[PDB]
Amino acid sequence: SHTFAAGPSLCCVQIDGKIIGWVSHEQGKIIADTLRYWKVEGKTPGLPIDLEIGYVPP
Amino acid sequence: HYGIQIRSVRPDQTSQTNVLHYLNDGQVTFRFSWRKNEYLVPVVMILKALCHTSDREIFDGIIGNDVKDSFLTDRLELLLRGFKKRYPHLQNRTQVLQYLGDKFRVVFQASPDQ
Amino acid sequence: IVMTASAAIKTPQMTLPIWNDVSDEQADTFCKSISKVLLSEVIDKVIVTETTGARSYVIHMRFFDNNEYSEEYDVSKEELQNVISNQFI
Amino acid sequence: SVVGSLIFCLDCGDLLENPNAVLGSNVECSQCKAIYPKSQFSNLKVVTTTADDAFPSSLRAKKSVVKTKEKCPQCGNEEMNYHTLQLRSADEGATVFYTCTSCGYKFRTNN
Amino acid sequence: CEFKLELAADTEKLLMVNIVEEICRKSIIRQIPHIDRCVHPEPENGKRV
Ligand SMILES: [Zn+2]
Ligand SMILES: [Zn+2]
Repeated sequence: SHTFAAGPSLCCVQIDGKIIGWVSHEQGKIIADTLRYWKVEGKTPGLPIDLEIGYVPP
Repeated sequence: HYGIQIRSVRPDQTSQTNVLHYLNDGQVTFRFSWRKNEYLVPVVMILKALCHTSDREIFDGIIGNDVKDSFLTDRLELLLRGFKKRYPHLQNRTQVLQYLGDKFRVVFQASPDQ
Repeated sequence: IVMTASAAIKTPQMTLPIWNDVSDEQADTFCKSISKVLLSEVIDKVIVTETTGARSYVIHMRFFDNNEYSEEYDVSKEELQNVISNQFI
Repeated sequence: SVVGSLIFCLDCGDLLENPNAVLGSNVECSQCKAIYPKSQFSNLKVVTTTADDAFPSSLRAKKSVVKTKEKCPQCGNEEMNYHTLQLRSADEGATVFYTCTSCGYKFRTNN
Repeated sequence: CEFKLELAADTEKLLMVNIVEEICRKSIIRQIPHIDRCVHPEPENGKRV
């Protein structure tokens, strides 16, 4: 809602085809490694093991 | 030969593709198919029909902080001025959306009440 | 060959018999004089510059160094000027 | 509001007209219909270098290439399978997840 | 090689790089007609080819 961002210089975070937000290429790999670490360690109550997290690096 | 293509599915698991084409003139084209024939719409007609937009907010949604990228700025000159050239009317959202309903009324099998 | 008998052949060639007099050095500087040289093959980059408000353009086509393409394509400095003068524009 | 070769309104953000196709001394918007004078719109300069790969040649290809242990305490093993992984942010240290093969004991390391 | 190129103010925007690139690939410095390349291969079966 308040991002002012576009283009390949960022990585666009999308869930099921809608923009959730925008974050850096370096941070967008860091926040894609927790989303695998917390989906496998089934203690976070919002992340299923069924989830597919596709990080396309720059 | 360029273009982009999404296959959007509905929550009842029924699909609808929305192919965007790139024209060598500089403008782009939204393509869909309601029945077994295809239909072509310029996307600025749809960018101004989805929500109440400015014309810098169409610019700021493609151009991020890379204003100095003069490839993108020249191709977006031709996209937004081609909408003003071909459609000198249709200035706000409620007027673009009546043009889009007048052209797709007999093909979408609309009702006389709407 | 057989089925279509195409005069618009896909990849035509032509075999040329080198004489015994001309050596391998006189034959490969010879094939640089037959093979075509595009203007695209000599340009490093082209920097246009448009200032409007009469729409102006500053077409600045930057080549490689003269020691680099007069060896590679056997194109002289003055012959490259005549292509821009009489053919490119 | 002047970016590149295009000018916008300062009220509704609508793309203004090209000042070299309007009657003189005034550029007018189409929605707010604000008054922008044709002055102080002086340098609409835009440079566009070519596509950097637009001209394939045998010469362009030449200038590109001529440029020139852990000691696991459970049973004792030095070859121990590890994998560093930065979890939450770049502020903290990278967690090194250790996994043995001679015994199979696993542990991690903050620092 | 730099050359100025003016136009009228009535005209709208041309790209003028996709134009120049397509013209630079069609302009020829030197060409024998209907021949695009001439290769000196290795001598197959004695004769010089
Ligand atoms: Zn305005
Ligand atoms: Zn061990």
